[PDB]
Amino acid sequence: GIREKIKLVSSAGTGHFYTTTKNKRTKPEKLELKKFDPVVRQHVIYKEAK
Amino acid sequence: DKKSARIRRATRARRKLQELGATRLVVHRTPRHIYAQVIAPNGSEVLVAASTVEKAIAEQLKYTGNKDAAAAVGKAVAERALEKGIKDVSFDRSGFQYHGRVQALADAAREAGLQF
Amino acid sequence: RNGRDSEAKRLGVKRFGGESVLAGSIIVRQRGTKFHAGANVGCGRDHTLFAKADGKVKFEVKGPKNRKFISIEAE
Amino acid sequence: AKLHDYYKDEVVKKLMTEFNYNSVMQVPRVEKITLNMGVGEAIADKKLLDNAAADLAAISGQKPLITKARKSVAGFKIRQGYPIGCKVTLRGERMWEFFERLITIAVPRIRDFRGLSAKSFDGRGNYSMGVREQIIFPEIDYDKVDRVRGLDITITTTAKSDEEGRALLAAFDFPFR
Amino acid sequence: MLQPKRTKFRKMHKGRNRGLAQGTDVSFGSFGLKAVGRGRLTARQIEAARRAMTRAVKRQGKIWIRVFPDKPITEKPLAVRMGKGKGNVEYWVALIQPGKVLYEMDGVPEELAREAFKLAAAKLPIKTTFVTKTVM
RNA sequence: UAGUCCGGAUUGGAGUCUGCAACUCGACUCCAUGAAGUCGGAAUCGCUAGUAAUCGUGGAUCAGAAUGCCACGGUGAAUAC
RNA sequence: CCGACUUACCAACCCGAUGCAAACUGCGAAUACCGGAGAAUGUUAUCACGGGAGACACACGGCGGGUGCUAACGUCCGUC
RNA sequence: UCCUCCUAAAGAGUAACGGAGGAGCACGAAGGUUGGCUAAUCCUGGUCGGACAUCAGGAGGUUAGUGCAAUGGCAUAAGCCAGCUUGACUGCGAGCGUGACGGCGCGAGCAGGUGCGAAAGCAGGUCAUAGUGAUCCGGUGGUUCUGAAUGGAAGGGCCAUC
RNA sequence: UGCCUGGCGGCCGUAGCGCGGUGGUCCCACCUGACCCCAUGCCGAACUCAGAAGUGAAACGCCGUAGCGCCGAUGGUAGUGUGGGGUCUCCCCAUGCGAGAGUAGGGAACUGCCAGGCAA
RNA sequence: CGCGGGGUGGAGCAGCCUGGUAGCUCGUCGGGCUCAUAACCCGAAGGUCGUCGGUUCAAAUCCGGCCCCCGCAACCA
RNA sequence: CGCGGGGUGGAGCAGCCUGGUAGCUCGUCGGGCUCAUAACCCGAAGGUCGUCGGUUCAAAUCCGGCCCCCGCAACCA
Repeated sequence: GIREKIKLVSSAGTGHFYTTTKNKRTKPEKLELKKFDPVVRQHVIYKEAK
Repeated sequence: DKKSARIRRATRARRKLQELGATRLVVHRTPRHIYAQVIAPNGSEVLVAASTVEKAIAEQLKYTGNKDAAAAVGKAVAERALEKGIKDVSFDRSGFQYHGRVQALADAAREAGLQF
Repeated sequence: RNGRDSEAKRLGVKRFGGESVLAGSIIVRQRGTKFHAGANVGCGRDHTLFAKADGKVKFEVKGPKNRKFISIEAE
Repeated sequence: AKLHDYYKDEVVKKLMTEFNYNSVMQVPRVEKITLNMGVGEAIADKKLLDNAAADLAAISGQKPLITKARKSVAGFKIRQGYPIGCKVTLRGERMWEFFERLITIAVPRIRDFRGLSAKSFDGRGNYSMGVREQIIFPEIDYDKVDRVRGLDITITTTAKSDEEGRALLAAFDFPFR
Repeated sequence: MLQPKRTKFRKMHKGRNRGLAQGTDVSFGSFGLKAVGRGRLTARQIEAARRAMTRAVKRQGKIWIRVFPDKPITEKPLAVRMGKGKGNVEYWVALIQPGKVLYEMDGVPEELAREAFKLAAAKLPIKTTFVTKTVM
C-alpha cells in the first residue's frame, strides 16, 4: 500500500535490525530512534535501511 | 468555581493511592496557613497531624504561610511521624502544583528523615 | 445485500462472586468498562478485569456515579 | 493607571449610593478588555494575518493570541484549525493606560464620529463597540499600513445588570448619543 | 393515508401480538370505539372507517384517532420461490389488542355517536364496542 | 509621466438673468465633490489646396434658451511612381 | 433603501395529556447458568487415559422466534 | 475471509439466498509520560460578517468528541493542548479465557537496561472489538551448530527477516 | 462537652437544584503588588511568590421553605417455572415466584477521625 | 431483485485514469460587410459540471444513499 | 525485484556525442500584405534543463542517492 516496510539497523557493528513501516510520500527524512540491542546489551542509536 | 477544579486534579492521584493502599500525607495549602496530616492505609483516619494552626509552632515564624514557614512544618510533621514509627509514606500533591511551599515542605521532610 | 456477520467473541463474566479464584484468572471479558477494578484486581489492556492475587470474587457498587466494581477479599 | 486611582475613590464613592451598596465590595469594577480582530480573508494570503497581528501588536503592549478555527465551515471556506485572527485580553496595569489612550484621544478622532450607543449590551453588563478605521490610534502613521481594516472592542465588567454597567461607564464620561 | 415519514429501518420482524391493550379510557373525547377482537388494522382499513365516521356527523364534532400503524408489512410477489430475501413493504398496520380505544369523539349527541361508531365498526375486522369517558 | 495641477461628467450647497411662471423641463455664475477614458476590435469616413488640420469671431432663429446651421478671418502641411 | 403590515396554511423547540419499537432503556421478573455449605437417594451415575465404533440426510408434537400469508405434514435455529 | 448490532428465548453459544452497515489501513506520532484543560447546540451585542468565519457574557449539560462502521465505555477522563522523550525494548512468564486441532487473546510478577516525574509510580504501541493468510520453495544480514577421509568451502541448521 | 470551621473519608440523589435569610473574634474566599522561583502557545484571569488596609456582594458553609428532582409500601394488574384444559394465530384452572406504573406517605441527610477558634 | 457506462452553457460533446486552472462545434446577443437576407468577419455574455453528505491543502474529478437513461436476461422439461 | 534509457518553453524532439553552443515546428501578440481565413517575412516574451550533492576554470551533459515514466525478457512461494 502507501506504507512500505523499512529496516532500522543498529549503530554498532552487530547485525541486529528492527523492521517497521514508513510513509515515503509524507516524510522524506530518515528515522533515528533509540532501542535496546540483544548483542551489545545496552542502548544504542538506530539507522534506517531497506 | 476555583475550588472544584482543584479537587478533580487531586482525584487522579488519590484513587491510585488507595489502590496501592499506601500511607499518604495530604497537603492542603492555604493563602494564610498550611495543612499536612499523615493518613492511614485504610484511607479513613489519620495518624500524625501537623500544621501552623498549632500555636506552638505559629509564634516561631515571621508570617504564617510562606516558604520558610511551610518548611518549618515539614520538619515538624516528619519528627512526629518517626516517633509514631511511620518512615515510609507517599506524597499527595492534592491538586496543588509542586513548586513553592508544598515543595519546600517535602524537601524539609526528606531532609528530616521521612523515607519517601 | 445482507448475510454478513462476525465470530462471537465470548464476552461476559467468567467467574461469579463467591468463587475462590487464583492469580491471573480472568474474571470479566468485556468491551467497554461496565465493570471496574477494585482491590487486588487490575484493569487489562482490553479492559479485561483479572485477579492479581488469590481470593474470593466480590461484586459491589461504589462511587457516586454508581458504577459496578469488582474487588477481591484475600481469603 | 492615573484613572485607576481616579476609579478607586471618585467612582467608588459615587456609585455606592445609587444602588445603595450595604457593603464596599458590592461595587462593580472593569475586569477585562479585548483587542480582537478577525480579518477572515487570511485563507487567501498568509501575510495578511501577520500584518493584522503587527497592527494589534503596535496598539497593545504585549503579544496577541492568534485564534484558530473552532470548526470547519464550507460557507466561508475555512477548515478545522485555521487562523482567523488574534485577540488580547489585557488585564493589568496597561489596561488602564489603554483605557486612557482610547476614550480621550482616540474616540474624538473617528472620521464621522457622533457618539456611542447606549443599547449595545448583553443584559449582564458587558458593553461592546466596533470601529472601521484603524487610523484613530497614535501609533499608526498611515505610511506603513495599507488597509482600511477595522476591529471589535468589548469591555466586560463585573456588574449584575446592563443598566448598572452603563452607570459604571457613565462615570467615565462617555459621550452617548 | 397514515404512514410514518422516514423511520429508522425499512423492513421489520413479524412478532407475536399478545396481552391486553394499554390505551383503555377515553382520554380526549367523551365517547370511544374500544376494541375486543385481537388483530391488526391496516392503514386502508383505518382510512375507510375514518371517512365513514366523518360523514356520519357530516362535518361537526372533533374526531380523534389514537392509533397509528408504524409497523410495515411485507409480502412476496406472484410466482416467486421462498427465500431470496424479504419482500417489499406494501401496507402499514397497527397491532390492536383488547381494550383499545381506536377513535374518540366529542361535539355530538350520545344518540348520533351510537350511530356514527356503528357504521365504521362494520368497516373493521376486529369486534368493537362503544364506551364513555367516565368520572375520573 | 502619475489617471498625476491630465480630464471633465456627475452631484451637494449658495446665487444671476429672462419671462405671468424655471417642478416635470432653461442658460449661466460661485465653491466643493470629482468618474470614465492611457489613441480605442471587426469595419469605415473626408481632403490634393492656402485644402486638410487647428483656433477664435459674427449672424439668422429668439423673451430667454445650442457643441447645431450659415458666415468670417488667423496658423497652415504631407502625398499624387 | 430602511423596511412596517398580514395570512382561506404547515411546523420545530418547551408544558400537559395518549400510544409504538428486533436493530430504544433513567426500570425489570419467572426460569436458566456459576460457585460454596448441608441432608437423603443413585450397582461411580463424574473425571482422566488407552483399544474398537458408529455417526456427521433427521421427522413430528409442546413452548420461544426468524421466514412465509402469525398459509403449507413448508422451511431455518433454541429447548423438551 | 475478518469486524459490529439484531434475530438469540436476561451466562457462553446458536442457523437461513434473515434484517443493518464496515475492513484488506492509518500515525515517528494521533505513541509514552509529566502537568494543565473539558464541550456541542442555542439566546445577546459587535468592523468587513450575511443562515454558517472572530470575540465577550449567559443558559445548558456531554445531545460533543473519541483517525474510519456499529455497539459497549470514558471528566480518576480513554476528549483537547503543551514540555520532555522513544517501552512501538530484549530475554521470560505463575495463572486463566477461547478453540476439534493448528492457533488466538489476557497476564501480575522476574532479570538487563531506558524515558518521564520531586516522588509515589507508569510505559513491552494507539479506548476496545476488523486492517489479514498455513506449509513447501527461494532471497537478505548474522551465529564455526554441522559440514559425508583431513583442514576449509558449498550446502543445510538456528536467529532476524522479505 | 456543645456551638463552629477547615482537612481526609464511609455511604453516595431520603444525600441534589430553585427561592429567601444569615455568618466573619478564628477558619475561607475575594482582595494589594509583582525586580526575584514560576507562568500566559497574549494577558499575575488561571498558575506561583511576597503580604494583607478592607469586605462578606460573588463564593462557600448553615437554616427555613418541598415549586421540582429523588425515594416508596399494602392491594390489584402484566408476566411466568411446573402439572392439566379449551372457542389452542390466543387464553383459562391448580400451585410456587412476583414487577413496572401509579397512590397514601416519606423526603431538602447521616456519620467516623484529627486539628484550631470560642463559651465553659 | 442485476452488471458496466453516462447525466457538464440554448442542443449537445471532451476534460476524470495522474484533484489547485474549464476547452470545442452549432446556437444566442450586439456590431460590421450588402440595396437586403444568408454566408463570412469581430467582440462579448453564456456551464450551481444530476443531487446530498463526507474525506482530502484543493472535489466535475474519489466513495456511497437516492433520481433519471440504455442494452442484455424471463433458459431445459 | 534485475537491466536498458530518458524527463528540455504551452507540447515533443535536437542539443547529452569527445564537458565552454537552450534551437527548430506549431502556438501568442503587433506590424507589413491580400477582399478574407490561410500561406509568407521581421521583432519580442516564454525553460531551477526532474532534484540534491560531489569532481571542476565551466555541467542540462560525467557520477552517486532519490522521484516518476517507458520499453524488455523473465515469474517453480
